Amino acid sequence: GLTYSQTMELKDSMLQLDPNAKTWIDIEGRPEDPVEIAIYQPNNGQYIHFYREPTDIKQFKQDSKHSHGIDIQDLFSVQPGLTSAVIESLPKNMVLSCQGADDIRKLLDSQNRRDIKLIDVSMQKDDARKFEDKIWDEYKHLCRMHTGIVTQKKKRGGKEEVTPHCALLDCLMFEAAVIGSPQIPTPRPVLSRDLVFRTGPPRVVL
Ligand SMILES: [Mg+2]
Ligand SMILES: [Zn+2]
Repeated sequence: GLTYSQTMELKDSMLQLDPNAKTWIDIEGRPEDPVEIAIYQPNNGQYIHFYREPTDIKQFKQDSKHSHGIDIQDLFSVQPGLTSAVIESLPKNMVLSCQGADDIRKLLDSQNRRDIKLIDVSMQKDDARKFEDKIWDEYKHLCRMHTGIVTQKKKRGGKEEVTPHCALLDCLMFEAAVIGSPQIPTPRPVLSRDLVFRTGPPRVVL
């Protein structure tokens, strides 16, 4: 998990959240084994966004080809323990919005955060992703972790390539769907990249 210094930095960083403001949450991976988590406050634009290495490789491989397109190699360097550290530091009695609440509920309960309430916006998937193209063109630079080709089943059978699901860009596009417009206040990351990622391989001297 986190060093004492990292834990202080994280807690200080999270004091930026308005504990009573509209806050989206989306995860990729099962609640027992999440890989990408995003918490996003649209009125001020702040978001918490980080990753986690999977423990179930078989399920991950499925989610990669059919949902999020993350290459497991790119998760080896991410900082462990952020999922529990972040969730434990969320303000008491916070109220979070999501598209499908069942998985989020389980994750929060697994962390003993029953005080945190959920609003399931429960849009149809077509409605929820109306502005998917627009959000990705504007904000794809905020997450470059979805490198694999993703395919899903077409409505009447067969398969097609789709845009990968990203926990962060999903929150952004869900907000856009709700307000009927892709114009949101500029999103800004709350966490430093040096907290989300471990140092990584030394630079090749060129
Ligand atoms: Mg998602
Ligand atoms: Zn992402």
